Amino acid sequence: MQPFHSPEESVNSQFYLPPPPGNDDPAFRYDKEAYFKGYAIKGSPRWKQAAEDADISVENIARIFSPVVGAKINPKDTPETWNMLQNLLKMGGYYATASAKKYYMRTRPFVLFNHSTCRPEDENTLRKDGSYPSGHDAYSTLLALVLSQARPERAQELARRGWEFGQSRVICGAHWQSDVDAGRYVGAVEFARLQTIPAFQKSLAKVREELNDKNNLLS
Amino acid sequence: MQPFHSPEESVNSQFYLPPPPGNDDPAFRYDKEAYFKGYAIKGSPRWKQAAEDADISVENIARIFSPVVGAKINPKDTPETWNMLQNLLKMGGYYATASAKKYYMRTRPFVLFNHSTCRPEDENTLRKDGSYPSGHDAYSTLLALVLSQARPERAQELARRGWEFGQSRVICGAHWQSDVDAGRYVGAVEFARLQTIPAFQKSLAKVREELNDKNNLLS
Repeated sequence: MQPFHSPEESVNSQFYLPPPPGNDDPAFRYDKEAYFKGYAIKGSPRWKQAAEDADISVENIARIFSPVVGAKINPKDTPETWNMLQNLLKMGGYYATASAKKYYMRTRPFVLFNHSTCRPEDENTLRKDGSYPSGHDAYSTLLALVLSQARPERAQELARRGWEFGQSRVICGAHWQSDVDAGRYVGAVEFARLQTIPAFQKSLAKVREELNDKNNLLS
Repeated sequence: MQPFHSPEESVNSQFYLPPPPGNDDPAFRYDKEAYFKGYAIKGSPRWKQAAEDADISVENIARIFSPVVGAKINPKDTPETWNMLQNLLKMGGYYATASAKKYYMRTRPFVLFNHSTCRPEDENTLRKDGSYPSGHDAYSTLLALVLSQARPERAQELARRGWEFGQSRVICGAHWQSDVDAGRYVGAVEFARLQTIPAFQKSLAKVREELNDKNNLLS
């Protein structure tokens, strides 16, 4: 599997995004209220939901989205969809966010307040990485849009799932609300950039075939 | 020109959007703070810029986006681009937001605080219409993405301009910050849905020609 494009062929997120809020901004006051709101329900089911949502491995991504698109997603039955899930992680999670991330190097909520997140295993990786904008949310957003393109029949369920991911990220404590909001817009910009890349069109054509194949449909 | 699709073929926004922030919500406290901050600069340059962004007439939209996409947009030199701008106002401004707007009928900020907006000539219409999600922002986002598909080398400028429109809407006082965020996402969801419609693809192919035509280029 070969990347749809290079880091330099992402749209420069540092150019189009506004800077992140300072501790004096009303948007930061919202950021921290939303953080403590999420932290207040530690241990609960919704919190456990958020730990499940928070894993960005392709296996987890597949298990979450499969019931949503209404088709099997696994390396055997849907090999191209499986590659597409991973290709879009690199494109949307890393390439699309990278220059704004590195520019601002925004400090994560859990580090600032000395708490643990809903997913302690990932914490040390996340410390080294600028919060803003959220690459996780750029990724889950791009994913929802591509899958909506391949399976328009399930667009409304895909868009709902795409929104809910953001609520999970805020609850898990590794992103601020404002990271999530900027991440969503980044995911749409990358989605638009992918439409003009022939390799992406070629792979989407096969994904559409896999997910609409009667043999792959659920239930 | 004829509509890319029917009202039924937009994704049901009532299904995938959350309810708007209510009386006690932190997001709502943020909505008010961002409203106050915007009215407090009544009369400034920024307020005059916002007044100009607020006009969604095709003539004004074309004037704004022209320098940004780097080509002339007018009925004579770019007839399909002209139709495309009108089609997307219907698709994105109206069809894509309709079920959520009707369902919630959210009161606008200027009404809740007994004020004027930055564009009083439009206040009569806007009064009739629910705030959430923002159709003006769904539209201006859809437009920015679609033009990015046509001239991908101007994608960073178009992405920036698309963000700035949102900031103008919050300042003008006809929409809450949370309407604007929800409208951006709606515009992306409609953008994905349009990718699946042949009439849109045919029309985009002509737009791409018009806008990269040497006779129409511009700086």
